[PDB]
Amino acid sequence: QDVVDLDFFTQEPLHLVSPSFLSVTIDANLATDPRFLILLGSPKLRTLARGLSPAYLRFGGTKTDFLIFDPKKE
Amino acid sequence: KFKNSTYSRSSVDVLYTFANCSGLDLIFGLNALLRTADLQWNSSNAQLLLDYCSSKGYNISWELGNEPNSFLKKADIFINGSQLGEDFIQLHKLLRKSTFKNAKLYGPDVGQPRRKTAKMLKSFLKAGGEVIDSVTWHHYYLNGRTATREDFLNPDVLDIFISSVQKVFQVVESTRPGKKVWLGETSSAYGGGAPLLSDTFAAGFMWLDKLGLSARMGIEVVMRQVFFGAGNYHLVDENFDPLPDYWLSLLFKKLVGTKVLMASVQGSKRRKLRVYLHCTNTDNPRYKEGDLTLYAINLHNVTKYLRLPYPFSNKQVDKYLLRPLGPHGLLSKSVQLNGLTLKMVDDQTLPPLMEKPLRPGSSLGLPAFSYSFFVIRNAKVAACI
Ligand SMILES: O=C(O)C1=C[C@H](O)[C@@H](OS(=O)(=O)O)[C@H](O[C@H]2[C@H](O)[C@@H](NS(=O)(=O)O)[C@@H](O[C@H]3[C@H](O)[C@@H](O)[C@H](O[C@H]4[C@H](O)[C@@H](NS(=O)(=O)O)[C@H](O)O[C@@H]4COS(=O)(=O)O)O[C@H]3C(=O)O)O[C@@H]2COS(=O)(=O)O)O1
Ligand SMILES: *[C@@H]1O[C@H](CO)[C@@H](O)[C@H](O)[C@H]1NC(C)=O
Ligand SMILES: *[C@@H]1O[C@H](CO)[C@@H](O)[C@H](O)[C@H]1NC(C)=O
Ligand SMILES: *[C@@H]1O[C@H](CO)[C@@H](O)[C@H](O)[C@H]1NC(C)=O
Ligand SMILES: [Cl-]
Repeated sequence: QDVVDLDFFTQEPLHLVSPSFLSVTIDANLATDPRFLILLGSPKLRTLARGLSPAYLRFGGTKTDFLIFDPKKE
Repeated sequence: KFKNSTYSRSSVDVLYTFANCSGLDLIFGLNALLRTADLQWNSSNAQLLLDYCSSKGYNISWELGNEPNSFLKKADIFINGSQLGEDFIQLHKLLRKSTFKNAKLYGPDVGQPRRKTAKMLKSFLKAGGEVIDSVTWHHYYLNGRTATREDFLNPDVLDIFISSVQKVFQVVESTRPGKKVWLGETSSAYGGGAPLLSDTFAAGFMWLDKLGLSARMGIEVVMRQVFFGAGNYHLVDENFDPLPDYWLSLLFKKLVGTKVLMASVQGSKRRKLRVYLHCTNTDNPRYKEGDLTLYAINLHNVTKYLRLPYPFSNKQVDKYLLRPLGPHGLLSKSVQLNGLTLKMVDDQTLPPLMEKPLRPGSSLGLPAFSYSFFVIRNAKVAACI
């Protein structure tokens, strides 16, 4: 038989998650792609991203530790 | 395998404006492998970046290092947790001297808590825990290179996540009790994802289960690897089209609130039928304070029918059942919501997410190998007001 009874605990919240609980990353590796500006400029991608707001966007990954800021580069 | 490369002011601007225009909060990972002859962190490059960001008025949160447990393998440099902790203290002093003196700092972005990683996290938190705002760690279930379809559907694989979470909290509660714990990078499979699996409907069992368990167990934020990128585990592909996990994520966002409750199955079979319960998201215009959102995963090969308990048995329920669009079944990259394909309306417009109202008092139908959200209307749960 395939009918299942649920039990619910509803007396008080067991935990409180952030409003940004479901957040996302962009991998550091993407900033080595020649077309980074085209990619993240996409209005379509921004629309998709807005849908997950509020959220954190974390920029990082393995390449975090092999990237150096160079203020002169174009 | 890892060479140094540089990034520019332009790149920083691209990233910030993407986040800013999207309503997202940017967390930027700084390079921890810049070292003095003493093996201290050399902060000079981070200083350049901080000053630049300050000068543009960018509100940004910071991390330092990624998977420092792997530095010996990646770079032949070993940095112990104590030293890393001192490096975080130095970064925190720079932030306190910056234009954004209250900017947040997260770390240490360790991998999952194997014996050696657990010891590094422990010594890190003893040394640097006072200055981090949340503890970050990473989790992947499988190696993408060898992952199988069967692994994506296996509750014994899903269940391994529980033990990693418990180990992280054991370390944190022994050192910095009460500090928030975040999953700072997570996905199905590492090595960029499992080909033909991590970008499909079948990926959603892992994603939704991880969300459910994370919320249930006290994790405050989960960061999905990756929104957009070269790996198979992307939410959005290289044509800027959303994959099933995007649509799953959007539904979760719209329906699932911040207050976590609990559901379980009376039977106690409890492995292939997986159930989670929160208060409904109060920003959803359709629903009101006191409503509940149940979400469920059915990894059986037959339909299961769920019965709600008193006093919710006769309430109006809105169903949001996700199924793949054929012919590729679980390996599909397209999904339907209550029988309608989810697709962008145009480049600026997400579709509406249409509910299916059920007959009051009916049992909740959950087909084989599927997941669904169920909003219980007028539930009037005092804990959710
Ligand atoms: O998908 C590709 O484009 C791609 C295909 C290559 O085959 C693949 O190389 S691999 O098969 O030899 O691994 C490579 O994968 C990239 C991946 O595309 C990229 N993400 S992105 O968004 O698409 O740019 C990135 O992801 C990694 C994260 O940066 C990193 O924080 C985390 O760490 C893993 C660690 O890498 C992993 N080793 S492995 O990747 O070599 O297999 C280790 O075993 O687990 C870590 C997690 O620890 S934990 O489970 O204990 O928590 O995830 C990475 C990830 O693997 O996805 O880089 C990868 C790897 O690039 S590479 O140069 O190291 O090979 O590109
Ligand atoms: C840190 O790095 C910079 C640039 O690479 C170098 O010139 C500087 O002397 C270093 N600082 C220390 C304290 O070693
Ligand atoms: C950690 O590393 C530092 C810097 O290399 C070293 O001086 C210190 O003794 C190490 N701590 C432990 C516990 O080994
Ligand atoms: C479900 O799983 C079992 C595996 O033991 C199989 O024998 C059974 O026929 C399957 N049912 C369906 C409906 O495919
Ligand atoms: Cl079972």
